[PDB]
Amino acid sequence: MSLQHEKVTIAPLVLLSALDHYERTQTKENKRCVGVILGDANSSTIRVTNSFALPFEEDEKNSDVWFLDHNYIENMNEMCKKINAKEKLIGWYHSGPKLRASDLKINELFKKYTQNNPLLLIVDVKQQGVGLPTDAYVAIEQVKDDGTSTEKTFLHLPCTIEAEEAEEIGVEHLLRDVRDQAAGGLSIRLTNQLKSLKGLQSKLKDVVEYLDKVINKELPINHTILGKLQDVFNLLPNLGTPDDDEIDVENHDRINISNNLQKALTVKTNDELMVIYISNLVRSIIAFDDLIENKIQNKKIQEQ
Amino acid sequence: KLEYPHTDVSSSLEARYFFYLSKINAIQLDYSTANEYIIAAIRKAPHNSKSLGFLQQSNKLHCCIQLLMGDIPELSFFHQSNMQKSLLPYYHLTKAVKLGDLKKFTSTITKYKQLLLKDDTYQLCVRLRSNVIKTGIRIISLTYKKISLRDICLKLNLDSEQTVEYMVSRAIRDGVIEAKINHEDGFIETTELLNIYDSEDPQQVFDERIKFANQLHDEYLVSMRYPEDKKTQQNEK
Repeated sequence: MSLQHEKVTIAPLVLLSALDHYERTQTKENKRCVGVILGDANSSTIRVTNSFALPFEEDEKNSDVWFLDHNYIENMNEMCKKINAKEKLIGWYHSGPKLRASDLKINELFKKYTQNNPLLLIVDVKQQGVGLPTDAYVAIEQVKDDGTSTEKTFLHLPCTIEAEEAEEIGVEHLLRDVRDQAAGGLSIRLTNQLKSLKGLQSKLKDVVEYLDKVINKELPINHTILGKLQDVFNLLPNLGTPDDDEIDVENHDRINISNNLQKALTVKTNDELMVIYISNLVRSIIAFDDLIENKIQNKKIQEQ
Repeated sequence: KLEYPHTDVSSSLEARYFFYLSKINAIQLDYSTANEYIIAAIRKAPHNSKSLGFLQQSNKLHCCIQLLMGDIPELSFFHQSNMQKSLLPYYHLTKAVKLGDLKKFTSTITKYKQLLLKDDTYQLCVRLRSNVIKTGIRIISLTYKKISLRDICLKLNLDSEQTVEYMVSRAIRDGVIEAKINHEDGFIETTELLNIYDSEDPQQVFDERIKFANQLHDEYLVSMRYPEDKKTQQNEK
């Protein structure tokens, strides 16, 4: 037991494997690919190193019916310790994108192969999101506030793709595209800055909609969200304080340095111009010489 | 009409054109732009002794334009010019305007009335009569920040306390002296103190310098590859 899952690093091996595995069972139409994920666990950083399918069925008539083969999980463990003992079961991927309550009960099962709470790694294989190709959640059991019972629930814990070093080599090989976002030159980051504003703006739009549905359509108040929003209003920049004024002075400080640099280049660019005109000057003379030199050549043929 | 060509001309031609624009713009009371063309007219023009009329008359005209602004051309401009003999009237006017004396300005123009009439700089000088007063109170603004009305009248020999207020109002409308009068309280209080890196005005100054640098970055590029084309196309030894 430990509640340690604060950062989830994903190897790119896991996201492409989940892409294959969905298609090697051929699940569709809110049928799911449930397999295991292995890695290291019982630790502050989880590294999700590997993924495998398991036998699994998903019934659409009742979501409390699914199949799972237990004997498969025991036999796969024996094998993987021989390849690598740094690999152990750390929880399960689920194809998603929809998280359900019956998935808490699948969760309980996986809590009998790993000491830590199992990690349920939602990998969207349908590629509907333009960001989040990983969202990670861990089941924890806690008394929920506002007269509410003890609920078993899936809380979001930070995840990011970071890649192993051994993985990296192949990531470099398969990416031969120009990369619209890669953090390049002036050009690459002006495309980014625009992209970044529409990113945030849409994220902000979900918050508006959510809030409306709480008091219109009576969504359950989840006071965690609402607490975070109090701090949103409390970290708002307020104008007319000496801080904002110093920031406008700093925009001139920075543009000041940009101006000196721009002049310095104007001398390089003019240096290049000067140097071509010298070449062209010479070339006028060389072309003139050919005309004289012909006469000298013609005269020899006649003589000899 | 605005179709003057820069396409397949000489620089002398450009120098000629700019000189005419300066005269028109200066008398239509837009000295800022008249000055900016006359500096360019001199630059674009070749500098030689067969170019001496142009050089002499464009240096004369430029200085008349600075006095019209309220600026003083450099003393050093006149002394280190090797045309210092004919810039004898102009050394005198630049001095008369600086010192602010009304008496000196009248006296100087009376001699060199003819001299100024030749070069078409007499027209400028009629309005430099106005400009004497303005310079003299620019000195007063820089020395003294609070100065009673009477004290100004004693220095500058002005007739009444009411009169000098009218003159200062005209000037502070145009925003040169940048002062503000207190009529009731019987003083004039200079309001200039600058401190403008605290305003957003340096962003606008920076817009021009980047814009200026940009102008050369296009110009080199287009011209440079142009001679090279012919030379490869043509035979070589």
